Amino acid sequence: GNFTFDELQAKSYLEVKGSTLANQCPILGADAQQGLGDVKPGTFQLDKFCMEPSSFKVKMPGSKEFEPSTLLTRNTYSLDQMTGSVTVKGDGSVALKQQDGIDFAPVTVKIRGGEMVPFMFTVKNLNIEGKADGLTGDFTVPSYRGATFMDPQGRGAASGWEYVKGLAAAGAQEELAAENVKSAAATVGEAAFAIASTDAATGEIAGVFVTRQLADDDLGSKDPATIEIEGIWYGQLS
Amino acid sequence: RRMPTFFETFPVVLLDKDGVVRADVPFRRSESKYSIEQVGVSVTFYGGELDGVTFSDPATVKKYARRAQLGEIFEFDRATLQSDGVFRTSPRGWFTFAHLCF
Amino acid sequence: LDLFDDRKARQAGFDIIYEARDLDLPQGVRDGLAQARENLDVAKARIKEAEKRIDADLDAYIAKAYWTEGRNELRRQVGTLRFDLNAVADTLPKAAKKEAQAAKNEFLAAVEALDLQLRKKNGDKAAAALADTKAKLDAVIAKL
Amino acid sequence: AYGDAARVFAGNITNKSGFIPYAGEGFALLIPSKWNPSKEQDFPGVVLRYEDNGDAVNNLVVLVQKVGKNNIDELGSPDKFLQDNAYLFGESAAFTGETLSEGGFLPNKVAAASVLDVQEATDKKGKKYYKYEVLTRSADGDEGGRHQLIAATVSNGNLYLIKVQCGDKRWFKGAKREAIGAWDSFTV
Amino acid sequence: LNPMWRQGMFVLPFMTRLGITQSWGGWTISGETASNPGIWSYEGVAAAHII
Amino acid sequence: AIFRFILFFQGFHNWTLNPFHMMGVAGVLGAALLCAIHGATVENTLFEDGDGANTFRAFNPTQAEETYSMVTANRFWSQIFGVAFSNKRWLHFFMLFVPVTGLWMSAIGVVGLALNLRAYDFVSQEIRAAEDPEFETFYTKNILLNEGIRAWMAAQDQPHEKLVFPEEVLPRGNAL
Amino acid sequence: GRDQESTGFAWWAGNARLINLSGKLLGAHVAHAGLIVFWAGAMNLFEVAHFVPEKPMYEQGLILLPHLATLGYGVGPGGEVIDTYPYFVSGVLHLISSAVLGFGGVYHSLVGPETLEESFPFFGYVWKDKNKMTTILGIHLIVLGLGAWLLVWKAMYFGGIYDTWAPGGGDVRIITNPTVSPGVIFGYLFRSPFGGDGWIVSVDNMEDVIGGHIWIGTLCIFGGIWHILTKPWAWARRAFVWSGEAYLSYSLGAISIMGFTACCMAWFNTTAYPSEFYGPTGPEASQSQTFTFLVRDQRLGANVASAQGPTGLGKYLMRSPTGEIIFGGETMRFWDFRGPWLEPLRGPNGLDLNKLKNDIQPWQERRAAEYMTHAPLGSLNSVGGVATEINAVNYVSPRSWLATSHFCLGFFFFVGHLWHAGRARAAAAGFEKGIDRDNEPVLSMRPLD
Amino acid sequence: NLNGFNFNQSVVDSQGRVINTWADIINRANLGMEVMHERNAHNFPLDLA
Ligand SMILES: CCCCCCCCCCCCCCCCCC(=O)OC[C@H](CO[C@@H]1O[C@H](CO[C@H]2O[C@H](CO)[C@H](O)[C@H](O)[C@H]2O)[C@H](O)[C@H](O)[C@H]1O)OC(=O)CCCCCCCCCCCCCCCCC
Ligand code: CLA
Ligand code: CLA
Ligand SMILES: CCCCCCCCCCCCCCCC(=O)OC[C@H](COP(=O)(O)OC[C@@H](O)CO)OC(=O)CCCCCCCCCCCCCCC
Ligand SMILES: CC1=C(/C=C/C(C)=C/C=C/C(C)=C/C=C/C=C(C)/C=C/C=C(C)/C=C/C2=C(C)CCCC2(C)C)C(C)(C)CCC1
Ligand SMILES: CC1=C(/C=C/C(C)=C/C=C/C(C)=C/C=C/C=C(C)/C=C/C=C(C)/C=C/C2=C(C)CCCC2(C)C)C(C)(C)CCC1
Ligand code: OEX
Ligand SMILES: [Cl-]
Repeated sequence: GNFTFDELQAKSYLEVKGSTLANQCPILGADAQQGLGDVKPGTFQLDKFCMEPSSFKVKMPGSKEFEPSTLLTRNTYSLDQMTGSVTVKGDGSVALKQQDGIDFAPVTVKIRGGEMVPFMFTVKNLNIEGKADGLTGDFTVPSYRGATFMDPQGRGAASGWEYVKGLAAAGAQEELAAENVKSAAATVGEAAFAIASTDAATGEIAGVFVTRQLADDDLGSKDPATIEIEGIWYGQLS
Repeated sequence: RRMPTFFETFPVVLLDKDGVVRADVPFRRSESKYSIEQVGVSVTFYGGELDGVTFSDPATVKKYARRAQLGEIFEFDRATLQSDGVFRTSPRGWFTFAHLCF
Repeated sequence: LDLFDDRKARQAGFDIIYEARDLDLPQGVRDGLAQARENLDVAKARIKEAEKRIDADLDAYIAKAYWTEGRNELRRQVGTLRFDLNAVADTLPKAAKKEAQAAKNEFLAAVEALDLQLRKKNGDKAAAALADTKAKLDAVIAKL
Repeated sequence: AYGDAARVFAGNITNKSGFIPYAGEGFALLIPSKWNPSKEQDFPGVVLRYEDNGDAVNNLVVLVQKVGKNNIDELGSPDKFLQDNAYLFGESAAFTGETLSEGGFLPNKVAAASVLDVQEATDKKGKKYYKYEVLTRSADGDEGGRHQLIAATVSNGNLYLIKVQCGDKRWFKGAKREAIGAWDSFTV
Repeated sequence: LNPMWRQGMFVLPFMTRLGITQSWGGWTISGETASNPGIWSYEGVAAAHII
Repeated sequence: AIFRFILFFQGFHNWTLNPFHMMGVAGVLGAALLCAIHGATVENTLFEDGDGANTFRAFNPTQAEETYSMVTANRFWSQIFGVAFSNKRWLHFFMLFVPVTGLWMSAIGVVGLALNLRAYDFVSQEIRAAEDPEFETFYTKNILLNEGIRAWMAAQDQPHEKLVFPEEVLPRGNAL
Repeated sequence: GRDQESTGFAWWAGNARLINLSGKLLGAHVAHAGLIVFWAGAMNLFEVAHFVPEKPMYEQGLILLPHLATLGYGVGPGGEVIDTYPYFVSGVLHLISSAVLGFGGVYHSLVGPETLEESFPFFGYVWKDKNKMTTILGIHLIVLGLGAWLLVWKAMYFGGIYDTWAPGGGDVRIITNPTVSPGVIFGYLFRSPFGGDGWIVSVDNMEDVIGGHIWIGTLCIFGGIWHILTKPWAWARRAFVWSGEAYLSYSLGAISIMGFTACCMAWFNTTAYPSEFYGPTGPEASQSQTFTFLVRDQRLGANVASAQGPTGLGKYLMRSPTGEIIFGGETMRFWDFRGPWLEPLRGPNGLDLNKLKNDIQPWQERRAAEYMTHAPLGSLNSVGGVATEINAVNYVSPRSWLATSHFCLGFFFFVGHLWHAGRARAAAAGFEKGIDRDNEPVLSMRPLD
Repeated sequence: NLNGFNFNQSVVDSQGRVINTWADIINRANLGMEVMHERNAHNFPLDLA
């Protein structure tokens, strides 16, 4: 980060263009009270909610420990401009729900062995609740590829060949029955958010997040891996 | 509709006795008007190994309609010689090719 | 397929993109210049909305030092202001339209100065130019 | 031999309206002059079908179906009539699965139809008509949607229906004129 | 259970004996993850010999 | 009509992937290269047989001495390219030999293609792409292009087959 | 005239017979200038007589009229042609001046002095006299600087020039504060030619154009004065070939570079080449198509921000490789586009979701639709659309014509520069007519390995 | 984007019907190889790039 919302809005597009400052989340000023702060209990409208990751770890199927990864797709992995609702109770319990906005970004990383691991970074339909220092929840992870995506041999779920066009002699291809079927089914993930600062003067919040989800499976043709994503987040309450 | 000699791959369409299309295996399954699932086509075998056996599962019906393009459906042993699955040519073709070049 | 009721989309402006691409229609109809001249109510409403938006939003943006937002606002909805002013002033007698043209030219020079100051990021100069622009816009509106 | 001289130095074009009139069994319409006859019968009761030379997506079809009612209103409300005849836009029967990665589509749906306009009107003779205007979109985005124009009526105990299809890509490039002309000329 | 010597490697143990354990592919002869392999990896040494 | 013939040969036979056609195109392009390079080299190593800037008039067909410097041409092309001709007879025989061999190889390829003996596919690549839905090369893209060409040209190019194809069986990409 | 008997140059190379004839060369140059002015005037008259007001300028195949529109002549707010008389005036003036120039060239080429080195010493010259050539170069540099200043005066005092970025729509503005900052001027000149940077083609406001023209006028005048008062130094005498053909080759290379730059500017620029008079550019059409499809699908009740495409990247909005919010699809390569109708919806970090969800204007939508349908695609017989379309539309973009023609001209003049530089270097050395049989240079060198 | 000659639907009979030509067969082949050049890189109907 290292820039606030006002500082970001004080620039020009030609000054931000190319500097990778559009892939970052704003931080709060010195007026931000620590913890939950002085927020009046109630339900607020969430706006400008963004999450900037700071590390990716991959646990290959068959391993019990996460591993570091190297990003391959440059600065395209920040979710931003999401909108929703935030409710604060008198005790301190808070509930966060995400409705719209850019809440998904495909990401590809490489691991120690040299295997590229695509995954679908998203917090779509986020539903978390808990205290200020911890918010456990879940989200839905849509398929990496759509139903109309066609594989290199022209096989797709809702459009494409249902078999292998090249192997004409093999009438049924019972050996290839596994790869001829495509399913774009969705899955779910888990999240654990936290709140570190809050400014009731302008209705701004910030904290950290840790999420766990699954990598892609090439439309049901692979065993997905588990990926842990951690970083910071920011949002505005109004 | 039987697959002509020219085509390496041919679409699967089903015609009635008047030559009008009635069913096919669609490439774009978002909207379909002659889909086998819609029409409800079934296959029955007369004579041979599968005499008297009727298949109504759409996947099996599609699989058998795919092999009807090649002509008479047969049973092959693709394990003795590890056949890859692409058609070859006969001594007729080899002789003709070699002697034209010569 | 599955039916959806979207009959109210046309009342929301669904045919604007299809009419703008109709090569049979004249260019004035495609660009919307013919409709505004035929119906001056649209021009008057656009002028009033542009004036109100200029006042409130320019004050807010210059106060908080939002230069990009201020310039975009100056050319987002106000983008038809010159054409609307010309159309309104073309329906006036010779002397009245001459005075309106002079006032409009002065106002446009004021807006140009305000945009230059917003680009150069001078808060006090931009505020003074904005006050002058508001005065000139009020004068030209009263002239029409 | 024929003996007919060539039309040298002729300043008149035989046909320039872009439409060719057609006289059928109980109906008449103006078919676009650049469309060729087709041998496909996708819906029950097809008695006429024409498709464009350039793109086969643009086509029209006329259905004459047998019903008991002698009036179109007895088949239900225009909304109910359109709901009953929803097979005219096709069905996603071949796609059997669940998905959540479509652009602006309901879950497990790869196609949708937007009813842009409905209308009920009577001709000069005095026969009621049901006019529809739909835009069906696909998951992949074929041609940016398809425009369907439907005009249905009942005469002598039979239902007469016409559906004119035109891809959006051709629709906004100037081919909407032929489709609208064929749709508006349907007389029974 | 699948060490260097079970795969019939001849020159790789001789490279490893003198202190080369990392590769440009990200892996390490001990099963860990490579940290800045540098010029002197297995591939680097092979390329140096070719040059 | 010849353009349609060429496109048909691409769509149905994969004629671009035939080694005999590759030899033919290599021969044709090499013949053009040889023609241009020989013309330029002869014209830029001439001898000063006149006083006018128009050098076309300093020649006589019945003369004995050659009109250009073979030694200078050989040295130039030896220092520029690495190899050069030192025999005029060998030069001109090579000029004759290249396009004739290219065209003969192309003819043998077309003779082979007459019986649908086309080098159409690589079986290993097809099997790998079938087993692994992530493997893609330019060869598979060319295969898909050929399939599209065949499917969309078959109906009109061959009226005798009476192919009626519903719009939903023709292969097609997303939004295009 | 002359003949091959006393010159040695054939009829197909006959213009080389007047290399050392100053009067005839001057006559030929004056006649050619008259021809250029004649074409300008005649083409302007032809284009002004075939112009209808119901269609935009770029839809009628005009290339000279948009040049006068950008100077603020006969145009109004929004980019609508209002008056036509100034175009007629310009064409008539050009035609009559061409008549005068043609008479002068014919006189100087037919009956004028053949070699003006004895009767007119001021105008006489020798190709090998460096001082005289440098003096002539300085005089013409002063003239060009005066022309640049004349362009500058138009945008300041004589009504101004059309500004497509003016607040409240494009209109003929007056440039009061040109950018004369050395850092700004040097930034355009020494910029990379690749994407994003764009070299000098990326100039995005009229203030920079006017400031650069002030700079170039001052530089040209100062350089002309410098060359009139000086002569080439030793390091310059040691590096160049001093002959008429050599000077011609230098000029040919310079103008080939100029032609390539003009082609690129016509294809890519939007400030000096407003889309109101030239039509949309390449990227502009794709951005407009994505914008209008987003608007239409949003009107049908869809979530554009969260919509996912077949590949899983985003149907309408995706993220640029540096982080900016851009359009989705194949138009992800054109995210460097910046146009007057799209900038108001763009925030500091790219496109603004709320702005394009609640504050999209009908004029913006109309501009997007018009630039989508009039894409710069066509055929040689002027058939609009992609190569797999039908014969329905007779349209080819004015940007395509200028770009293609000027690329062809630039390449051919580069080839001409190569030819003439080689010939000049050979002829000055003295072996342009062939090798000497008596003394062949190669025979005196040691054989290679 | 200054393509070659486009003689598509050029020959038209007296009543307006289109008479095909070798150019139209070439157009059919082009349409075949156009919709399959990039199967998933397009979201909108026009390939303006
Ligand atoms: C000093 C010596 C040179 C030093 C540097 C040499 C580097 C060499 C690197 C190796 C590769 C070769 C060169 C590649 C050039 C690629 C040019 C390019 O991608 O683009 C060219 C650029 C265009 O830049 C574009 O500029 C655009 C301008 O932006 C803005 O433009 C307007 C501004 O108002 C609009 O607002 C618009 O919306 C907005 O985008 C965008 O930025 C684009 O992204 C950007 O690509 O043009 C320009 O730089 C202007 C013209 C440049 C020269 C001519 C190019 C064409 C001819 C090639 C050579 C000759 C070939 C024929 C002879 C062959 C035999 C010898
Ligand atoms: C761009 C135009 C152009 C121009 C301006 C010139 C100019 C010139 N040429 Mg070149 N030339 C050109 C193209 C051009 N040429 C081309 C394309 C070729 C290849 C065919 C040649 C080949 C060539 C040769 C072979 C020779 C020249 C020579 C000459 C020069 C002598 C003139 C003369 O003796 O002719 C006398 C000709 C005539 C009496 C005919 C008169 C017709 C007039 C000039 C027509 C213009 C009139 C116009 C319709 C009305 C204008 C009047 C006004 C009031 C409007 C002259 C400076 C000569 C030279 O080298 O001089 C030393 C010569 O030997 N030229
Ligand atoms: C019309 C075009 C023009 C032409 C053809 C010439 C031609 C010539 N110039 Mg002149 N000159 C011009 C305009 C022109 N000049 C202008 C406008 C100025 C004012 C700056 C000068 C000032 C000038 C000086 C000070 C000198 C010459 C010299 C020379 C000769 C050397 C050739 C050369 O450039 O070396 C080949 C080129 C190079 C080695 C590299 C040059 C490219 C520069 C460094 C690029 C960067 C530009 C520079 C930093 C300027 C600032 C940028 C701008 C934004 C302010 C040659 C006769 C020399 C001489 O003989 O004088 C008698 C010399 O010393 N010229
Ligand atoms: C810094 C240099 C930059 C350019 C470097 C160019 C390097 C290429 C030089 C190739 C020379 C080979 C000549 C063999 C044969 C040889 O020794 O040539 C030498 C031969 C000798 O001619 P003579 O007149 O002496 O022959 C007398 C007669 O009696 C022969 O029977 O001259 C030629 O035929 C010239 C034609 C060269 C034709 C080149 C063919 C193209 C190369 C193929 C590239 C394949 C690449 C595969 C990569 C996987
Ligand atoms: C020397 C020479 C040459 C050349 C020449 C030349 C290049 C010339 C030019 C010339 C020129 C360049 C001329 C011009 C002229 C012009 C004129 C004579 C004009 C006139 C005009 C008028 C008469 C107008 C009228 C009008 C008006 C006023 C208004 C509107 C209408 C009108 C248009 C009617 C040659 C090649 C043969 C070769 C040999 C030598
Ligand atoms: C107006 C304007 C502007 C401005 C501009 C300017 C100011 C420019 C300048 C320019 C310049 C200032 C240029 C320059 C150039 C140069 C060159 C291009 C050079 C070249 C050289 C050469 C080629 C050389 C060679 C050689 C060598 C190397 C060696 C020895 C020999 C010789 C000498 C030959 C701007 C953009 C702002 C904006 C728009 C408008
Ligand atoms: O990348 Mn290679 O190909 Ca020239 O078009 Mn648009 O982009 Mn894609 O599609 Mn078609
Ligand atoms: Cl796209």
